[PDB]
Amino acid sequence: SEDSVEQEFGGDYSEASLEYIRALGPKKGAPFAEVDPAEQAAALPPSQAECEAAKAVLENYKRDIDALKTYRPSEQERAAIDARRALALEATPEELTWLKMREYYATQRA
Amino acid sequence: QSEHNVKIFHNSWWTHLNIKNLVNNQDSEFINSAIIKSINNKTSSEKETMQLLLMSSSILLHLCAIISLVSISQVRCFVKFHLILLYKLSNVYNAILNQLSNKLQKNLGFLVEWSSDFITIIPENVDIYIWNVFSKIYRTIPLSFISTTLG
Amino acid sequence: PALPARATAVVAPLPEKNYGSLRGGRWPFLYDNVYGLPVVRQVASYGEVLEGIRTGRISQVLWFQAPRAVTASAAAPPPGLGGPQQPQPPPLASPDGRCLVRFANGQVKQAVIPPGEPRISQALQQYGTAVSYIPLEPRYMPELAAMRARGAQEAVLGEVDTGAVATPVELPEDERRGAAVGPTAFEAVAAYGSPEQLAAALDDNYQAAAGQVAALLAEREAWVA
Amino acid sequence: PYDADANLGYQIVDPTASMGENVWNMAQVYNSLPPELNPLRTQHLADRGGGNTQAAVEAARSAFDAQVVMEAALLQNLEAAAQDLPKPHRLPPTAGTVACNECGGAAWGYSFFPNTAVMFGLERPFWGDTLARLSKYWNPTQVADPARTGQLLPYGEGGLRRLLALEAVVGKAPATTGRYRRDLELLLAHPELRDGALRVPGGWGPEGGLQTYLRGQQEEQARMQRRRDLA
Amino acid sequence: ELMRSAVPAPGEVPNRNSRGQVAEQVRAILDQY
Amino acid sequence: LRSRMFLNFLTERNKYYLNQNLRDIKIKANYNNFTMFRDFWVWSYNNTQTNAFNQNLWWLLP
Amino acid sequence: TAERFITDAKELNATGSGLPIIDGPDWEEQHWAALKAMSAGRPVALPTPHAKFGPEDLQRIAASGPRLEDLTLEHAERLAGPGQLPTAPDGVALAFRYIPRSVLGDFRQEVEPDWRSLPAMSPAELYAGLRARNWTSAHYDPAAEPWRLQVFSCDYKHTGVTGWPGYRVVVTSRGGRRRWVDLAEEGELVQLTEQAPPASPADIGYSHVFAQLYQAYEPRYSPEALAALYGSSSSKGKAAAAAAAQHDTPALRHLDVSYHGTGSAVAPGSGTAFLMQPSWDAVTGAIRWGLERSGLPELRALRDSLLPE
Amino acid sequence: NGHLSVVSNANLLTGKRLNSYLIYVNQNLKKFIQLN
Amino acid sequence: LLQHKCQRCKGAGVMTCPACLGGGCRVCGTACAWDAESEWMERWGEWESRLAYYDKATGPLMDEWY
Amino acid sequence: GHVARVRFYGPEKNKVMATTRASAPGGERLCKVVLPPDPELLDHLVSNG
Amino acid sequence: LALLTPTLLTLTGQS
Amino acid sequence: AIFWNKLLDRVQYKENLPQAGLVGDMRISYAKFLELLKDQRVKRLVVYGDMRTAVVEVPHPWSASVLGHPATHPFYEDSAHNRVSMLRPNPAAPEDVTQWFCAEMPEWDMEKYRFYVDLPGDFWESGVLQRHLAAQRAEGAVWDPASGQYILPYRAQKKVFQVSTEVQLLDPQESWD
Amino acid sequence: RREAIPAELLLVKEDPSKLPAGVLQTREQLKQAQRDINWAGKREQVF
Ligand SMILES: [Zn+2]
Ligand SMILES: [Zn+2]
Repeated sequence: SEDSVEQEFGGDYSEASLEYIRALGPKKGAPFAEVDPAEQAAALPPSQAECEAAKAVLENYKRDIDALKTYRPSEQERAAIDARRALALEATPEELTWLKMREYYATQRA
Repeated sequence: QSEHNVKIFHNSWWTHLNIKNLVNNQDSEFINSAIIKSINNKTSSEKETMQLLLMSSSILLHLCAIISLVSISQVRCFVKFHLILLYKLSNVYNAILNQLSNKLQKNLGFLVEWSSDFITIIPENVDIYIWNVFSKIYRTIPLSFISTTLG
Repeated sequence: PALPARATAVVAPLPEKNYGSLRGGRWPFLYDNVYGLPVVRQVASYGEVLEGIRTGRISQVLWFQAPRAVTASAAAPPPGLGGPQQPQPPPLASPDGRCLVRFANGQVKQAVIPPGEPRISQALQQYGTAVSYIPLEPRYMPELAAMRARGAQEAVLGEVDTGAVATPVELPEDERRGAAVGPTAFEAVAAYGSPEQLAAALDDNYQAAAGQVAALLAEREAWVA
Repeated sequence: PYDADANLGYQIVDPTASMGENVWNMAQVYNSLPPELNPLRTQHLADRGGGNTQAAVEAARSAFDAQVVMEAALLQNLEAAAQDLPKPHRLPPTAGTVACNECGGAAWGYSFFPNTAVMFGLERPFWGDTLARLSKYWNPTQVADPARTGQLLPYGEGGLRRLLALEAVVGKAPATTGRYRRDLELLLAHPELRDGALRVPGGWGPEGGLQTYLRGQQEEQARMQRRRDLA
Repeated sequence: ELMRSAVPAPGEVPNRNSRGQVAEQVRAILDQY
Repeated sequence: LRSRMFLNFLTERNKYYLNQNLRDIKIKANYNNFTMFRDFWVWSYNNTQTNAFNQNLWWLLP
Repeated sequence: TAERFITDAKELNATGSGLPIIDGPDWEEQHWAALKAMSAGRPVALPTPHAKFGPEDLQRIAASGPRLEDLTLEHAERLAGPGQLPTAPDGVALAFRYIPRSVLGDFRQEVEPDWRSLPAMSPAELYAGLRARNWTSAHYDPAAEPWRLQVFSCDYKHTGVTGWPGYRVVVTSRGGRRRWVDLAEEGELVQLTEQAPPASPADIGYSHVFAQLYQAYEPRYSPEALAALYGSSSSKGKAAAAAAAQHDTPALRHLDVSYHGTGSAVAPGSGTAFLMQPSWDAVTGAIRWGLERSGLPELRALRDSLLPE
Repeated sequence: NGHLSVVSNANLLTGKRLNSYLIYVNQNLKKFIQLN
Repeated sequence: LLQHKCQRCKGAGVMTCPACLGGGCRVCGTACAWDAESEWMERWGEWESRLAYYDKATGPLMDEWY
Repeated sequence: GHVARVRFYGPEKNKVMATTRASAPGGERLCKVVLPPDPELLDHLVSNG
Repeated sequence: LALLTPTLLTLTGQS
Repeated sequence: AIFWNKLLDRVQYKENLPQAGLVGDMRISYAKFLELLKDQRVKRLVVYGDMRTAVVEVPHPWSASVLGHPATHPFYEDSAHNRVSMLRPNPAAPEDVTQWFCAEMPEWDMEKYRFYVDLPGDFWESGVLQRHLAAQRAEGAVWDPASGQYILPYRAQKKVFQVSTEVQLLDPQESWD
Repeated sequence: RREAIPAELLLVKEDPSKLPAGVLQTREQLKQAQRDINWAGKREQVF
């Protein structure tokens, strides 16, 4: 513990004036043109933890992005993409959202 | 029992404002019908008489009010002052804009009046103009009235 | 993904009916056009609903609703005084009084009842027949007006072009409305492309993420210094 | 407080000059607002963290001005109703009323026709007439008798089910004020809180009023008693 | 206590002062001399 | 007495929470002690208290 | 009326950032082009049922009628995505169920007659005729023919000429012939449970008429039910008597009442509404919009003058 | 008592909105996080 | 002289919802900002705090203390 | 029974001047009242003398 | 207007 | 004064509109006002000239009864300076403090909100105020012949937080505009 | 690829003679209703 008012005053007074003074507001803030601690606490950005954590996720991103660059599709999903692009050109937007509702009600019903 | 005092200060502070446009979020038709409906409904060509009576009474009331108002001397002072002000301001505007207008064509005191009587400073061709315009506006009232009433 | 039906025929419209409560009934199809749901064809009168309620043959009534324009709300100073915007006024009951009535034997009919009527109010209260309101559909709701405006403004499918396919493609997941029912740009470019497009695009979006985080940390160190 | 600017300035106004002077002094530098909403206090810091330090204070200034304008409007309406004039501001309905269908909710208007009842001073309805009207509206009559007509029940619905404790002494229990029950109990468990030396801020919930003082007292006595346990 | 009026009196209502009136009082007493 | 008054004002202002430096500029402003356009504006506003024309003055201050 | 939060990866997969919004003709115009092509005789596309029915459903719907369940769809709009905050590792969506307006077919309220060429009836006559078919009254008789009442309320009252106050009743009788009554001017305020003429037969306004319409629909019990609830010394005997009691409503043999609103043919903000009721705010805002479209690029002349500044 | 006025067909307000959708989903997710 | 009043509401402009005079009614208006009785002393606290600033009832004593 | 007289005055007679008996708090006073439309006041007035 | 006043006075409900 | 004090508020009638207990958008709704009226929380109703607008006066909950809550200013104190309280534990319904009986505080000692309300155009012919007046004025003292004594019944006393309503109507002719 | 549904599951089956007494509107009635809708359309503009 040992917070502000008993550091500045502390032995300045008995324990009675401790409570006496403690009951009149947190410190001094917006009602007094100041900048409160809680409102200023947002005016500080994150620390270097942000820095090298985001650098680490950047390195993981590079790792997996070159993993993607060395990727190539399979033969079955390739014919699947064939059929999917076929249906994509050979339908109307109405039937598009129709089968979209079909997919949604399929995932919902099970 | 105490005694109260007259308050001469920021008195009521809320009539200083015209806030109707803020409160009604901008950024009288059932009336003129219930009236005519009533006089049609309650009292062989009688409704037309009642309606003509109503319209004549209303127009006459407004005209009598205005004439009775301007029949007061100080109100004549008021209107005279406003007339000389508007005359001078129109003169300023006229000079400025006519001068800039023929420039674009190139491209392609107060007391002498305020202390004198009204008719000696105004010409007569002005009132003749007013009268001619009035006459030309209202010169078709008899024919319109006759045609309206007679089928 | 089976493509749905696509048929066409000539049909004769049904004879117009006037049940007293509503007129119409010239629809010879069991479903509707823009939606895919069954249209009702049996309507109820005033005394019919009143008696169904009094005898208990009706279980629950549902009303339609309306948007309730914001200017007609008294929960905050009016918009025009300049205060922060308020979320939304709750929606009103049906001004025209449409309602779907639900019977004890699974039948659902349509009727017209004005909300707040004298006799029905008392009957509903005395017999406790359930009452409820049918929420608004997203194409009419005012909070989804941007979504519907975009749905009528956007384009359906994106375009893939590597020089040999010209494939219509999905939209990114951050903007994809419906689902993944077609091909992704990833698959469309990797199976119908070359390592050229793969390398270029993935290099650029990776460096885009890198520059995102680099601007983050650069502004951090510009702040602290 | 004159230096913390928590109160209005030293000699911004005194009531013996001119309201003309007193305004100018008021609108010099944002003296028409308290500090907590003044943007001069916050114009120096606005960062990546929240983005609310300069936005969530403008979003409070706005509600402030809206409430002030609403007070002005309500007072104009009260002044128009102190006389018998029609109120100038037509506010939307509220939780017990609907809008008039005959008019739009606009309740009056100007018409170019002189409203003879105001000119001849016949506006208000002569108390006895209203008495007769209300007395004949609250006393309907039943001219038919259940003898011939086979109706022995009064009007309404569910009559058969319509006809199936200490309300005759103390009576009803008021259900609008349960939210204070707890507090009253505390006010009975600690009589010392009834002395004039204590002046609690006020409120009902655990985060307001008497419970704040109770929590402070109990936590501080336990805290410093455990402080006694260290030595 | 049965035949008491429950309407106190025109008299036994003590004064209570608004904010402007306490300001008037504080001025007229601070410069009483 | 001076103490009580301070405690009261302090708690009343500090009731705010129960839910650069400003003095630099709040000293620096033209206050009419109870430089050219101020007195004109004041005298015009005080000589136009009764009419509606006064309204146009309101849009001329900072 | 109860909604749901969605945190389920496989479910967010089928939706994403929120289901598409169906669009087309608004609920009151869907059946125009189809019906006109129908009567013209050209081949018109078939409607395709919703993607939630399947083979067994279409068999149930075309057999005995649709259920309430066959109409309630749902919608899901996705909130913050996968990498935002804990307890929502992939994202969350709002799911709410609802029925659309399109379920109602080409059904509309009764059309407004032409009140000029239609015979009229006095309101006192309607009051007497409603007292005739009101079994709670003293002037009831079981011989009167059934009456169909359609009560219209005007809707173009505030837009354009010819609006009217009050209500307009249209009475249809056995012969199939129609008359109308002009129940403007609510005559004298009476309570719903009021049985007395107003002592001046010119004082009949919709107050008395709606009093009679509310009284005519009172349920009539047989006196045996009354004896059962009355004489039985038992308590739950009286309860079972009041539960097993029946009734009859003569109003189902004499009256059928319908409420309608005479819809308008002018939009409250359209152009043909400005010619009928010219004003000053109208023209001001109109040329304001005009300059916003045409010469509000003076908002760019702002910057064009701020370059020489 | 009561009144029996009825319109023919309600005018759903169809015929800026970004703030509407914003505040909408913001309050929705605020409720979500405040659930548990 | 020219002011006329709607005769059905008598210039009120607003009629009663009887459904409430005796999850609720959905025809009659949006509840006002002060219907929440459990928010009364909080709003009053904020407002009296804001009003404490403008106050100059104790102006002379504060002035001579300064 | 602490008022002796009431006199309905005004062009529409909604205000009454009331005379307070000596048996009233504060002795005799003349007090003006504006009344609501209450159809029960006349009986209460007469049946108390 | 005094001739028309008994007719117009029904807009308030009075005599 | 007896003359002047009257005449002055005729000429200066706009200065006497309530400015103390009304702060911002201080409207209540007609249903909220009706609810407050039915359960006896309204101290003074002030119906205005046109009879279509009212200013409800509602005491602060702690300034309503004479409970010695440490939020009321110490108006009434003992010798040992402890505020007084007037509770009575409701022998019929104990165990619930909100159903206890207590005296009401003098009106000139209450802190009051002054809410605004628009009345509907059929407020007088619906009989809500008449029903309330009749309900609260139809109960008084009694004589008990069983125990031979005068008696103030329990249903004629104020529970905690309840006050007696005072309806006051203003005169439109008292304005002198 | 497509899927096929019978068209006889989507066309509703009705019975004109199995309807109540005056539910079906004759020729003169529909002509009157059409004239009335035209009048409702052009009335305000004519006036
Ligand atoms: Zn109205
Ligand atoms: Zn209600």
